[PDB]
Amino acid sequence: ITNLCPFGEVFNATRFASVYAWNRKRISNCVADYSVLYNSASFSTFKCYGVSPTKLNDLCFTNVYADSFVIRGDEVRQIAPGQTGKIADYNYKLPDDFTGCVIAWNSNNLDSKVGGNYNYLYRLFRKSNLKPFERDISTEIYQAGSTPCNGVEGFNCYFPLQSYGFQPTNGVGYQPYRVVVLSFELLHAPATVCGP
Amino acid sequence: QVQLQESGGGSVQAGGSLRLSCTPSGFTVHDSDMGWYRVKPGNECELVTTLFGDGDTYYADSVKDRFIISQDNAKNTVYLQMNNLKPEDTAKYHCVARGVGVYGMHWFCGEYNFAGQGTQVTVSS
Ligand SMILES: *[C@@H]1O[C@H](CO)[C@@H](O)[C@H](O)[C@H]1NC(C)=O
Ligand code: NA
Repeated sequence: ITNLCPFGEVFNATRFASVYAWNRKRISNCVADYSVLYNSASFSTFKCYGVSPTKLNDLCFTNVYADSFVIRGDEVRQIAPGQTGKIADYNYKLPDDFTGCVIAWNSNNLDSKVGGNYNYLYRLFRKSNLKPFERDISTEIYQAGSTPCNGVEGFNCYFPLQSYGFQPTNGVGYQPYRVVVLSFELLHAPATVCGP
Repeated sequence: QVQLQESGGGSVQAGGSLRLSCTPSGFTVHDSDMGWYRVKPGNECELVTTLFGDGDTYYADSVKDRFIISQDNAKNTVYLQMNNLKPEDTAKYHCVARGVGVYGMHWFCGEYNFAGQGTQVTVSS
């Protein structure tokens, strides 16, 4: 464990995932300075659960996972234990007993465009809610009624994904926010990601 | 089945006006942000306008204040009022549902967008 953990490729990526197809990166065999991130004035959300951020430099884990995606600013509240709404329900679900940190910052300057950027998607329809940390990238037509759809969109036959419309003069609740979720995994197995 | 029913184009003298009407079939104007592209001579695509969810509007700099987008939810219709037309406005105008939505994942002018056949507009000297 001499390498510095490769967080820059996650936090500084040019393009982020759509939330329905959220990205996961395993972090291992490296030294992470969590305090430097935490004492970054770069984040408007930095919320930890089951761990102290001011103590994370003291701890070793087996693996760390860094999940990332874009959502609306008024949806960042959903990326926490115990939440409901279309993001928690059908896109990205934390467990009630989550151990980890939720990090977010406004990305209007990168992710909005004049005329609207519609390349970021979310799942609007699903027969049931996601379980914690589930990922669903399927695109089957959602049968909202009792008539079958036969692969054709129409009345009560919905393609299940929807674009966000991010344009620069949106109010801040409708602006894009980049999110990184750090989860901390301790197995009965060596422990490869340490603080300094 | 999903489609756009488009009307109101054709031929007009410079300085005249037209009004385009666009009515989705199999979905509604509430489902996505509505707008128009236009395909100018040379297969030159340009975003003309969009009515965003929040009620704000985008216009291309060359059409601002001459063209007005409006929407009547009860009629499931979006409108493009085209005043004081100019020869350089000549194009095939395409109503769009911007982005991905209940009508599917489609493309127009290189981006996510659901279009249909469009309406030619020809502005003479
Ligand atoms: C991302 O880039 C900024 C700008 O140079 C840098 O200061 C920051 O530390 C980077 N973030 C991470 C996680 O390395
Ligand atoms: Na709309």
